[PDB]
Amino acid sequence: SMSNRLIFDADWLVPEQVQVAGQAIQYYAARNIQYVQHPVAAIQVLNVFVPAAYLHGSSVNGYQRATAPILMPNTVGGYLPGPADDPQRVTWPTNAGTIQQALKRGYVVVAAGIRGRTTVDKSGQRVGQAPAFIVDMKAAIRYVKYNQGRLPGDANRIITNGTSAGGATSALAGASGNSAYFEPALTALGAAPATDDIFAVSAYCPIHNLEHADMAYEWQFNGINDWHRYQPVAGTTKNGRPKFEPVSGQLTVEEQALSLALKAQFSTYLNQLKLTASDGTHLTLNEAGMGSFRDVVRQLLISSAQTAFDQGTDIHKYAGFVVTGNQVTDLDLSAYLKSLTRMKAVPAFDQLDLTSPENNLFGDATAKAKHFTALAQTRSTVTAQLADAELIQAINPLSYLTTTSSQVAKHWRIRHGAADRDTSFAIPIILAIMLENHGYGIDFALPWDIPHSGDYDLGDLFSWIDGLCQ
Ligand SMILES: O=C(O)c1cc(O)c(O)c(O)c1
Repeated sequence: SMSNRLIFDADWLVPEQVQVAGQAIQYYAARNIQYVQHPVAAIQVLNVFVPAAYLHGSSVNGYQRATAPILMPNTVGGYLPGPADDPQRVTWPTNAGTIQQALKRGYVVVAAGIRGRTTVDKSGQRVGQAPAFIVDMKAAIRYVKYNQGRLPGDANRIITNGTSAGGATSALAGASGNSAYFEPALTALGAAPATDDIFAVSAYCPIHNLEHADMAYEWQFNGINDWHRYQPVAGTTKNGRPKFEPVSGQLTVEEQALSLALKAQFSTYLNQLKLTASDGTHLTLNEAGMGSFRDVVRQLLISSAQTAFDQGTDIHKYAGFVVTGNQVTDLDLSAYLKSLTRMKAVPAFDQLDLTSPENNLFGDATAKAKHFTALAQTRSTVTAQLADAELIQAINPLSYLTTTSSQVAKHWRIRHGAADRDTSFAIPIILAIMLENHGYGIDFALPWDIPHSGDYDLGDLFSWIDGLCQ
């Protein structure tokens, strides 16, 4: 209710500690803060964790109470609900380890709970489908910025972080600062009266640009007709993590035919983005999907391999690399992708029977799931409607670089593992190039043999943050 003034009180902070690399890290915690006045789901609370020094007038890693970066990680995966995280949390999902390391680094951490596609209200109604995830992230950001000074840390140094769907969340927050599209939703929640633009973005394998991901997936994997992914088994770990196991399949003749069309359409989509290299050349693909853009993907994988090679890693785990002397001189991309293996079938994102996480994400209070591409709606195997075009646009980070309607974070660090096949490499690469093209700071790479995952390079992430903030 409006009795919730959304005013943070440092008096709420209580002392705790956690071991990191065999040493005690002292911090203060305040949990379960209702960050909007009119929440519709119990998950909509946030936790605040502060390096202990900041409650005693001292410094950590060059930062003080007033100047410390504010890291805002999320636990969103598969566009499911992401509970408020905690350095003490052991239940799945969690990035507790990252919070612990962040505190050691001197960052204030504000970990918000975020609704997801399965979130229902007290009456069992669905209230977490798009764009709930990003509304909640923005509401938490507004809570933080509204409470500048009261909350330890610099509210002008908010850095979001997340993996996969959570990476898309982080990227979207960075791209869509103060967009008018979300104002109605935020007003309805009674979010704090403040801005929601942020300082920097960290994103691991952001699963985004969903309405073009099917074309990108087939551009990449056409010609590879076996797929290998996971399905759930009964039971969880003691900490609630769902159990999985490998299951393979083979594309049908019909899927193979559909793949070829999706692949062909990608060339036009890609070309019409008008992406450029550093020297300014238009990056493109021809009718058969070859060209300068394809060469960029290849080069990024060669760079990834060289970095691993120099560390003594055997890059011939995967096929296609040409090593001359101690230099990775070339790559047969098709061969690499074949050894890497296709994970998803066709279409990979907009499934014709509405069964994908993305389909459910684009459902609403009436329909459990929707299509979000013309192709899938046309080819639908079940009764279905297309999601609202503006909504699709609104939750795509790219939209804010290509049609200005927001304030964009100046600093971006994006990673997508060289072994990650949840989405085509073209997807994060398009984001990175578009960022660079529009003058934003972008640190991008495809780390060698890293699977679908995040937070695996914390030393480097934190050095990047410190480079921006100290
Ligand atoms: O958050 C994830 O792990 C995730 C989310 C997705 O929407 C998705 O299509 C995927 O392959 C992985």
